[PDB]
Amino acid sequence: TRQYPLSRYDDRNIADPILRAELRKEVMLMCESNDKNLTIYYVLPDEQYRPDLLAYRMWGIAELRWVVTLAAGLEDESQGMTVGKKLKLPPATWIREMIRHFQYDGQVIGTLSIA
Amino acid sequence: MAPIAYGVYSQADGVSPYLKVTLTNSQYQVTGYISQGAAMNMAQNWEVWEGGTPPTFTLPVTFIALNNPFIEVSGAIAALTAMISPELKAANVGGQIPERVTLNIGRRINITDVAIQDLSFDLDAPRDSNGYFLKNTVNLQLTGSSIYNSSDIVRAFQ
Amino acid sequence: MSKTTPTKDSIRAEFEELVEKDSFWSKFVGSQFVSMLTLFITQIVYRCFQYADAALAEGFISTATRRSSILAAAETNSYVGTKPTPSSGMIEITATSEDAPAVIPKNMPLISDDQYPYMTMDVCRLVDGTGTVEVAQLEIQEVTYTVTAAKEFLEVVLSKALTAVCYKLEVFVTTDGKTTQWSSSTMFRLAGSKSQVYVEFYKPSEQLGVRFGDGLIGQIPPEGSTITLKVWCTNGDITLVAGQNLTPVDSAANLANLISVKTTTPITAGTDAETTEITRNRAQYYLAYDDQVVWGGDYTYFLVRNIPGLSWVKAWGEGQQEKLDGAYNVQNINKIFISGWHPNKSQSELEEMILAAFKKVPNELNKKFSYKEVRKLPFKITITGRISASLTIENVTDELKSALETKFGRDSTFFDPNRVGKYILIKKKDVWAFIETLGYFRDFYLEFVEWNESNGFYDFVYLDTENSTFNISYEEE
Amino acid sequence: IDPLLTLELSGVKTYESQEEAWGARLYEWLNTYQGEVYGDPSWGNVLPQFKHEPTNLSHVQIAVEAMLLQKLTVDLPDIPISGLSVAEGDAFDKLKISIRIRDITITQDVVL
Amino acid sequence: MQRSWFNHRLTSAKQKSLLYKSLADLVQSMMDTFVDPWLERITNRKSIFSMSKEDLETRTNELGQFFTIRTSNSSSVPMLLQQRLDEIHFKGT
Amino acid sequence: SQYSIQQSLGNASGVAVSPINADATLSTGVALNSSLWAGIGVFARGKPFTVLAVTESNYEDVLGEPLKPSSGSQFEPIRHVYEAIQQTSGYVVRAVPDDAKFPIIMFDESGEPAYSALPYGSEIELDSGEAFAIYVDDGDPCISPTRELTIETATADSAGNERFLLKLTQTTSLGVVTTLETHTVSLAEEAKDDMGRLCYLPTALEARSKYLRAVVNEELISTAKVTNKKSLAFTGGTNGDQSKISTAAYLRAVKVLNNAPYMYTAVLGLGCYDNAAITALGKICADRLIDGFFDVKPTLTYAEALPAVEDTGLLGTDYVSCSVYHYPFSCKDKWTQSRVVFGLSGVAYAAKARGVKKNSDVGGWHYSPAGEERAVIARASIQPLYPEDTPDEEAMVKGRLNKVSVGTSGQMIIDDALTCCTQDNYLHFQHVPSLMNAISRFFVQLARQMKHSPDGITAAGLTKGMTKLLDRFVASGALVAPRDPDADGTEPYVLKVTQAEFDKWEVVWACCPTGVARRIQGVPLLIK
Repeated sequence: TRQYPLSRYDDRNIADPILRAELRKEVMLMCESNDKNLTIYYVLPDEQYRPDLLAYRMWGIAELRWVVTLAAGLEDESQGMTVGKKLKLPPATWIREMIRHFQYDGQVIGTLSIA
Repeated sequence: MAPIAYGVYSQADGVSPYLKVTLTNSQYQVTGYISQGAAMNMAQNWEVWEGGTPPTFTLPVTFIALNNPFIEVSGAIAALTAMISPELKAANVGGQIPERVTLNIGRRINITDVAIQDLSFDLDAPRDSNGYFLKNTVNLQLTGSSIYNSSDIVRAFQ
Repeated sequence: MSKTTPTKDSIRAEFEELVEKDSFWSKFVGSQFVSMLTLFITQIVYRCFQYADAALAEGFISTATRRSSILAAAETNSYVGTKPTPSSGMIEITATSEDAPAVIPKNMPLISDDQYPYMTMDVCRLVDGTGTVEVAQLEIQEVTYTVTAAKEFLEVVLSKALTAVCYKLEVFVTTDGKTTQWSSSTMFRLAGSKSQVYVEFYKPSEQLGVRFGDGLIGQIPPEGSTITLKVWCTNGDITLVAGQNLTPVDSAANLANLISVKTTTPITAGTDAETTEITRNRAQYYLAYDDQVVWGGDYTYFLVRNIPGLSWVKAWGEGQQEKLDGAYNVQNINKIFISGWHPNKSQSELEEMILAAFKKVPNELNKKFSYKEVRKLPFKITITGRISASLTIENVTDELKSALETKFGRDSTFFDPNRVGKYILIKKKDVWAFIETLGYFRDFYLEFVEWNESNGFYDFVYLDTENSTFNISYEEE
Repeated sequence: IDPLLTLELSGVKTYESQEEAWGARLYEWLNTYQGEVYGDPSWGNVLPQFKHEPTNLSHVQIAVEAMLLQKLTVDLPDIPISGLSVAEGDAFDKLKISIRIRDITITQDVVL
Repeated sequence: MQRSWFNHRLTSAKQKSLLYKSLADLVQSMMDTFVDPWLERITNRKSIFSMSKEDLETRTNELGQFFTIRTSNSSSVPMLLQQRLDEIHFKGT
Repeated sequence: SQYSIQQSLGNASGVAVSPINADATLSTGVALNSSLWAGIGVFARGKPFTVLAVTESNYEDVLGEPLKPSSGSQFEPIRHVYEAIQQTSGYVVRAVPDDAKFPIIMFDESGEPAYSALPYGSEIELDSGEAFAIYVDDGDPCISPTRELTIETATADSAGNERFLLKLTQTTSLGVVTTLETHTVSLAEEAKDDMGRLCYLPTALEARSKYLRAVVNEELISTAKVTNKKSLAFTGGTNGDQSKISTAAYLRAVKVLNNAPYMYTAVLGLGCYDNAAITALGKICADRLIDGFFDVKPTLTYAEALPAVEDTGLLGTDYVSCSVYHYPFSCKDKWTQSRVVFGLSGVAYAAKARGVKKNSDVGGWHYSPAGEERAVIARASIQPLYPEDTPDEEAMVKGRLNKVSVGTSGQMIIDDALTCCTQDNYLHFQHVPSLMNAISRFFVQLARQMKHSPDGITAAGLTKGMTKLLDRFVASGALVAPRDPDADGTEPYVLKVTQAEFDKWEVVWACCPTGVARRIQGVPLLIK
């Protein structure tokens, strides 16, 4: 039959490490920005091994695991992150839209003035 | 453990647990009495048999404010209207639903997914000194989440 | 060409219309009478037809799917598929009482918790009550046959279970108290009575058996003589984990309480029966391993593949010697000179191994083969120039010498890189290209000293790495 | 030789012995708690919810059993539920949950 | 570089199981032996002083061997390159 | 926390799960209390010469695992119990030959241990030495698994009496150690726990302990002390040989089963081929007014199996309530997938029980053990022993055996509904004699209920009881109208009661039962 395995969630859908790099750059900018459209929640003790566990409970998807990993700056899940750290999550559809734009026409990125 | 419950939820009523109707969801529970007038219907469509229809339920329940009206009548009706009322603007557009509740009957017949499609009752019953209702008879109309198969239905009873 | 026959509903239809000929029985059509008789005749013709079709289909080599069919194909191809082999290994044996004999012989069974018979193959010597013997899951099933008739290639077949689990077979032809051993031998050669044994055979009833031949192909046992068939059987792959105790029985049933058998050395890595298609493919392609050698290049290739470590091997026939010499030779008539190099072997050793392989492979006619001396032809290289100061002259010299001996030295693998029986001459361009690829040069110039050119037949040209001149300096100010 | 077991190792290769196979699958479902499995931490038994409630609060017990059964069903639609039974023991310290898919009647001793 | 790292998303009985520790520690050994040294070298590359030797002479010979000093003081190689790179602003003297 | 899982339970509270091992068993169920069966068998574990009320909860546990069919002729009982317990419980009796011995460990005054083994039934005595001893009684030779004990001190009693805790466990070959009990006991005769639990050693052993029994010197108990001993294993235990069982053991089992005051509605052969045992079981069935499910040796062809019934000697009017079967086939093992042969007795009893108890008020025994309503077996990979040989129906029915065949759906079906009654009278059917047995049993029950009562009301009570019994019978449909209305009309019952003296009420009762057309015939005819 006609079947192909894929999933339209991976931020790493972009094969360029450098492009993935600036992607995580601006998502970090926004996350450690104090924008109100971000979530307001601290750390859980068991998040040391499983940072995406909170992502699963509040969203049901593990796609936010790299988001929280870059938010916490963890070297490894073997080490833990301090409980109570300020953690911020934006609406997922917003990330979906930005990545959609970036992988169809993520050309100007910064600012478009006029055609 | 379980979230907040309303109606004759505790055993302090001293009534047979079997005769109690129970509805439960992730955050609300309502317990009442199996009142007369209950009915159910399942059917299908044809013209050559075309297909079937989901289960239907018509459950009238009577509630009595024996000791604590606030938890037994007011809170009960509030939870009921919360459940029937579709919450589709709870600042969570990524998943808003009208919500469905699970029904337990006779403590042994369980309907995992049923939709409270209709509710009605009367508010003319006498009240207390504060003013909370003493009695009500709330009739409910319920629908199955799908046209359940025989293998789905017959093997769900105790 | 091709064969066709009309379908069932068709044949029923024309059958009923032709039986409708006689008016007195024509109108029975439409009744369950005619339909039942019709379905009966159609089912019987269906059986005969498509079973003849299945027979002709199975008549082909690649169409065989049944185990019996594919084993019959293998027997016809004179090959036997890889039967399952039980795992073998070590087991500890302890004595529980003084009555336990310190010697436990081979040829005794051991009963597992599943009564899997564990044959012993050695003599267990209890040292202070502790002994060991080689143990593997095997059983010996013994049957016998009596010579019914003196028919050439008389058939003696076995049962389905025996055919299924016949890991090994032993045939003992016993006459009036005199027993000889006969084995299964294929690939018949040499005139006269080659041997006095049986031959293999298979029957599509999923049965294996033997054929008693006559004349110079074996001999028939006399009528009334017995043929004992001892079949070594097993269950296929066998898993034996350390930490279990056995239950010896029969002659050792009374020894079971006196002798404890303890699993200490794990026993696994047995074999099973592989897939039908792959067995068929293996049978139909195993004929490549047949020693079919038909040219001197084939000889050289086979010698290379049979003797590891050969630097190179190459033969040169009468025409090759003729073109080497440039003139007619009265001696170079059907004579082939074979040369080669092996770093670990001398010319005499090479000739000895060549001759031994010649005896081992009896495939020649009207051609003589001799061994040709291999003449070493070393040559030196003088490189002159300067390198960067970042490099060390001594280390560069060492590395270059190592690489040159590896690639184009006296013990290099460049002569026969592919191990196909070839010798490739070492060229000045090749050596200089090798050193350029090595790339330890900055500004250098190369000269070749005592370039002993090799004909490429038997002369051993190689770079004199040890005596090479390395005027390496530093690209200074 | 050493045989094997079914607890997270193997009952049978696939569903040949249907009902015991489903019972096995449910067994490795129920032998796991939240936060002890990747991908779906909610997967498995939900003892962390229904641990140690008062044994006599029949409303909460029926609520928790209903929710657990519905979520395990929506989790594994292949195996629907036929019979769930809750039976107290000789002492107040023992409860038994008996689940049968019409024949299996496999029971586990729980404590509240 | 991980101790009992498979001790967190695993039920305790299967943690104390016989073969699960076998698989866990074999794969921990395998990652230790064939993924981590890349992590160590990249972490060394992060710091000018931490860089492993191979990285040091790699950065050395990327430009060319004529721009360096053939010294055996490998510990000094990082600082020597540090001065060689920060001197570019004052290297007319 | 919820993340931790333990193996044994002491003071800490947690949820445990099964360990990772190589083998495991299960047995769960609830008692029937409806209709029971009894029979002698040889199994694993369990006390020899002992009755055991076996249910779905203990069938695999206290009877041990099934044995290898090629390991002697002891596989018939295990197959029978396996096939029967899945639907019905029983009162199975087990005994072993004298060759079996159970082990024992003795603790002297200092508490030093000594291992010994004694034949089952032998009583151990304590001399001047040998302060006390503990012997295992479950029947396991302590070889698979092994029994270990760990003993140390513990907190004292409210009276301050020194107490010690000991825990028993079973350890498998692979090393899994599953505890069975952990109890704190004291040497003090009046040792009472704060719960009021007695901590006296022998009383504790007999009451709470279930696998080990202890003998203690009553004169050295005061001077006895305790020691710290860990994982003490019993040695010398042996199950003995079970292939050959003495007729003396057979008759001992017979008489203890006779003396056993436990209800059982039927008796099962369990594959025994001892002729004397079969006859004893037949006479037990006869004088207890029950049904029997005997079987003949499957290994014999039809020609000699037909005389085998009177060769055994169970033909006669005494053995009228029993049935004898034959299974000339070989099926596939459920575990070892081998050619295994065992009788149809357990499944036949199960079919009869389920059929009779389909009815809820009193049950119907008028059901025929033929047809696929009950006679559906289809175990696995059936293989006829003698495919060419076929049974002879008329000689079979004359011999009063039971023959089998295959139905359309491939199930194995018993195509007979007759008992072992030599005479062709109506007793030679199967359901009808069971009908009389059931009605007689009910009459006995009611008569005993009304027994020992002052006169003048006894007649009225018995009449009312019989009338209501008749009502239940006509509801059940067993009581049907007479075949011939010329003599008794359509009224199918009669009852009288008379008196002889101060005692001896003579009651007489006759009834019309029904039938299920054992005589089988048919003839369609033509019209042209």
